[PDB]
Amino acid sequence: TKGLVLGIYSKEKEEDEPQFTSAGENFNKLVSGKLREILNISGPPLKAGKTRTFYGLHEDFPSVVVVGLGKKTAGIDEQENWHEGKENIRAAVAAGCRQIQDLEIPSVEVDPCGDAQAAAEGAVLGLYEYDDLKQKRKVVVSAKLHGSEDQEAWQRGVLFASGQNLARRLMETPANEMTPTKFAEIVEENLKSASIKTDVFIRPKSWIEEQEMGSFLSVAKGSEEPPVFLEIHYKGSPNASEPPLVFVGKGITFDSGGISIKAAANMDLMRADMGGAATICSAIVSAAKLDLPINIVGLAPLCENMPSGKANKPGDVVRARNGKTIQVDNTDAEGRLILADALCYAHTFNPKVIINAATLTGAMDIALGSGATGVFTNSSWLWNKLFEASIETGDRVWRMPLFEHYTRQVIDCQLADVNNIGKYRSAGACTAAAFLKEFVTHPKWAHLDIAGVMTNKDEVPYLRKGMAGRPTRTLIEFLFRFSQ
Amino acid sequence: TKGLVLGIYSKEKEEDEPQFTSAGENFNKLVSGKLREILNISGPPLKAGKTRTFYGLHEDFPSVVVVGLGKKTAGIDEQENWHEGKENIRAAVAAGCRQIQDLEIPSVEVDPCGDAQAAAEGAVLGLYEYDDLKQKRKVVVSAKLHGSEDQEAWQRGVLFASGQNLARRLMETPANEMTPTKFAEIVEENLKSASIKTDVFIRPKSWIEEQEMGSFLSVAKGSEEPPVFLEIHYKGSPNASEPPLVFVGKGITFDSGGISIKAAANMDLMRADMGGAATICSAIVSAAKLDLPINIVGLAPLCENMPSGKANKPGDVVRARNGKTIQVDNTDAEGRLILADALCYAHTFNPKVIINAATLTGAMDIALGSGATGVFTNSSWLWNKLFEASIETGDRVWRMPLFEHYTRQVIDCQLADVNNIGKYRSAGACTAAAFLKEFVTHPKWAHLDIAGVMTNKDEVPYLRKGMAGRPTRTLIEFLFRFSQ
Ligand SMILES: CC(C)C[C@H](N)C(=O)O
Ligand SMILES: CC(C)C[C@H](N)C(=O)O
Ligand SMILES: [Zn+2]
Ligand SMILES: [Zn+2]
Ligand SMILES: [Zn+2]
Ligand SMILES: [Zn+2]
Ligand SMILES: [Zn+2]
Ligand SMILES: [Zn+2]
Repeated sequence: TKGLVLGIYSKEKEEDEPQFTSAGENFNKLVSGKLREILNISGPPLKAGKTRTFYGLHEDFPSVVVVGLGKKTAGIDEQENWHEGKENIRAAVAAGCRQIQDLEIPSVEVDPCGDAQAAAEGAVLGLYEYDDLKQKRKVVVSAKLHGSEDQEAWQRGVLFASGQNLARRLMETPANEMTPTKFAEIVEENLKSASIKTDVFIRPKSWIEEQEMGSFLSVAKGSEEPPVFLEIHYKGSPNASEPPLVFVGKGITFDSGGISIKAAANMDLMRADMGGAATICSAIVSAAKLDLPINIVGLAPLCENMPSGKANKPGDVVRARNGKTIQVDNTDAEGRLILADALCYAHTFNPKVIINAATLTGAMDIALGSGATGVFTNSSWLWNKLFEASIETGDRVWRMPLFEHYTRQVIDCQLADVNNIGKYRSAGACTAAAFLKEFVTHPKWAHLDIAGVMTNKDEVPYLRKGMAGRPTRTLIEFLFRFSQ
Repeated sequence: TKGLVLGIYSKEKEEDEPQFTSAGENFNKLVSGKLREILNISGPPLKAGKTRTFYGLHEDFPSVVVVGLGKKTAGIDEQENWHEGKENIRAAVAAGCRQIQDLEIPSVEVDPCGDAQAAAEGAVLGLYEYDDLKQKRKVVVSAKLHGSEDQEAWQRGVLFASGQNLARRLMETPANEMTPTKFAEIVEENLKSASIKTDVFIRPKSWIEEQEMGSFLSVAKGSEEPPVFLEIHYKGSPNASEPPLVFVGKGITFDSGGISIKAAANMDLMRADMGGAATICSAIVSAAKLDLPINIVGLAPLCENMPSGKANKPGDVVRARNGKTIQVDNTDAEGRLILADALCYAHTFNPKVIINAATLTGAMDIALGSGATGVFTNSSWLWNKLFEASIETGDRVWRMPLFEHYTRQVIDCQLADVNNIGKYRSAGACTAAAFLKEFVTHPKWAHLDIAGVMTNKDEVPYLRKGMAGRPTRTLIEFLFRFSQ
């Protein structure tokens, strides 16, 4: 019928037994001490992230899963740059919820564990799974807050997690289904359901050609799938003339590499080469659901990178919207090409800040893996705001260098103004970022390379195996704090 | 006979002509305005790093090379994390000196350019070249300060640069000449010439075996070249009982990869796989020449990594000095093996701080290239001291993450306590650093991965093509500031 997830902390030295949360101690009382008695009989105490299931304790809750929360007073961890307490909660709740799902129970009530937003994030992120195309599926579990106190915190958590889950769905979906047009239509419907203060323009190829986006066009032409330039507006500020914050996302729905073709091994993961677009767009949908009082513009060039009789050829020279020429030495370095045009266009909105996200380089994954998103920025103020936000969400960011040293390696070019791959193979993520800087004149610009946090195997406990949707929540948190 | 290098700044808006330095304006006066007149006739003004040669202006200086210094008031660059003025000076002076050398002039007098230490660094770093083994060599140039004002600043610069040049020589020298024993003997003689307050112990294999350094021994055994553990003491503090700062360096004189053999292409560069040892040792020699009032200990395990009938075999399990077991899954991840033992030993000196340097991973080069040295540390205080020092020297450092997320990938091990390569190929430099942390219990430890700054092609203007010796000067500066 209905399941229940309860938390218990690790025992502190001067305590006689590990302490339950408020909901845990109360439940124990409701069942006349039966919960504590059975936990004692079952064996060793529960450590952070571990779970244990007890049956028949109450007629309304035939299955009760107790989860280990770790140390009660865990706050900000200086070594890890995150709030440890929140991370323990998200992981423990996800584990509890999955045990309830394995038991095939359709609904679960969750202990707020001293921080309802984090508990909600663990349940919602933890239970997610993309199974639309399978006949064999797990039971759909409805998770709700146990109790009626602090409902707003719980709901804030569901909102944040739902935002990241949308990014995951968009990324996980096979490319033949998640085409440039389909992605745009899904985002449009999600933003419009979130708020009536929105405008969406799924700009077609003719518009792209009118905007002189020759760099973006050179990439798209190799494929038979039509390209689109997604532009979204969220008018949340009281003053309509208030300059917007602009977000830009790389939307390659599928990257085969083009003529500079990729190796077969694990190339299926390239259906998520639109993760940049998925994360910034989901962040705008959430900000819109939250009705944040700020104006926001989202831009996402979308297309496929395929080999054919009309594809980009190594050595070809293309002209960006701003007139700069680019020598396309490697057709698989296509993200920086489409972003050159999107970033130029971003300046037309005379924005307050410009933030782009992209699953850009294999070098970023080699650099930091899934530990943190790499952030390249010309503004320490901006770096600090993103960093602070990440400490709260736990979806970490780490700063990478924007030095002229790297710019030199991309402007040293045989045929044009700038080369799309550096002279050397060293510092791939840094030279890619340097390339993007040639298309930015704004004082507050940040580039997020999310190639390393594209997927999850088991690094983040509360995310099942698959596309991660990172760092959506950090983006939402940043916008939230910015609006205040 | 004698050459002269003079600097000129870029013209500021309200100036009528670009301004010479004090020495430049004075020289012009000595030759009755002849220098300004010829510079005007020659054409365009000189920009940062550019040079122009003028002949017969003075009987004592038949060749005068004027160098562009860029903007006079260039101070700390917030984008680049360095003092721009100093960088302009080092590069301009190096260029001037090389033009004098191409002219085959044996001696040059150098303009202090408003910062004699930086001018000296440019001349000394700029003229260096390892040519001991060649019949064809360039003329040996003696560079001296032009004038007698601020001689201490000039000499400080020669000292710092000479320290980095020694590291370059040690790294550049072919491995058949730069063996573990030879390296130790060269370092010993350099430290002893620098100060009488020193003790050096070139510990032999029997000592290594007594110290139970099974991890370090497993690497060395594959080669016929005897291993040595270099231990150096600099007793500069007034109080002999004052706890020392300990430096540790990876000293692989040649890395073939062992049974997990490297590819042939550019493997010759592996003669510099002892760069970690070269930099920390040269830094201690310089600190000793400077008679810094601090106690310092330097530790450097040295050996070759070769394939043979007795070499490390993939899957073998070895025991570190501290008793932890290590599964050697890849024999080419040998630096972390030798460092495990050296870091354990470092704790026996009950140090104030522990700093190790190593040309450790190819992943670090992929991460940041030669832009900056990667620093992994459990102390933000320590990170800040190294960072501040680097701003002054221009030999930059950039912080990398020490997260438990990476530790998990090395302790997940089939046969032993820790695995010498991670479960995944992502974040190579971070997992290597995590591996090292398992052998450190100190509160102030910093790991410097210098694999990306091992060589110079043309990135650093004042260093000719070859082994760079980075980041020696940043290490010296750190020690200098620490002693004050
Ligand atoms: C590893 C990937 C993120 C590579 C990236 N798709 C590049 O455009 O090919
Ligand atoms: C690129 C190199 C620094 C690799 C390093 N010598 C490892 O032990 O093989
Ligand atoms: Zn997809
Ligand atoms: Zn690509
Ligand atoms: Zn791509
Ligand atoms: Zn050498
Ligand atoms: Zn190796
Ligand atoms: Zn090595």
